[PDB]
Amino acid sequence: YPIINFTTAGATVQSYTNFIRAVRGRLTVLPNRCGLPINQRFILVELSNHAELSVTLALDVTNAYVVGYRAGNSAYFFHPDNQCDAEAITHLFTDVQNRYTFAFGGNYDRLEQLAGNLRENIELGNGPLEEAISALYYYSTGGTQLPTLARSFIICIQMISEAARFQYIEGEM
Repeated sequence: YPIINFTTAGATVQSYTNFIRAVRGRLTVLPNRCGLPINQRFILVELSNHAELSVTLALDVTNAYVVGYRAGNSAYFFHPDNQCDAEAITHLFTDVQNRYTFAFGGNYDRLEQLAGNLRENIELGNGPLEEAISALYYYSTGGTQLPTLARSFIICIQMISEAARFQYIEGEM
């Protein structure tokens, strides 16, 4: 799948905007989602920060949302909504050693609930994203608690998935 890169290190409004434009350009918003061959159903977004840590998010081209991610030798996936997506996600990060699928989904309502007290009005920005990237990475080694992971997913989704969707829709007036 096509890979799009972005780093928070030395990030500017211009680098962030070109990044979102690249994602928007690979989208094909549709009502349903089994209507596309698995070979062109996803877009990979590799994020890296100041500590040089890197994680790769898997975005669904039909809605722009995150279905899962990779951090080193481990991959995590939100609970799939149906069978197309279930078997579809088995085609992501096939060379990774460890694979795990959460019992919960990646929708805002679930994430907000999991974020519990930890986050009441999540702050967005280059700084929060920098920290979110580290949280997602360390989750694979036991240094990230669930509420923190949830908060981090929300930051990535709002700053990437949602930003791309918004621009796509405003594009078609």
